[PDB]
Amino acid sequence: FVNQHLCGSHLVEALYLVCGERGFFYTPKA
Amino acid sequence: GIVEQCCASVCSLYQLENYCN
Ligand SMILES: [Cu+2]
Repeated sequence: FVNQHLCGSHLVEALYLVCGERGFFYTPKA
Repeated sequence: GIVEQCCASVCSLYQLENYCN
């Protein structure tokens, strides 16, 4: 696998692919 | 955090696994 530059919605897509049915939390900074 | 690192820098799929439930 390779390193990733992922901003905005592209990071959400990556988390979805990585976690699948386990689900995930998307937790940006304040 | 990860949202920030992945965008301002880079991150790996293995680092993202840390956010799965
Ligand atoms: Cu885009």
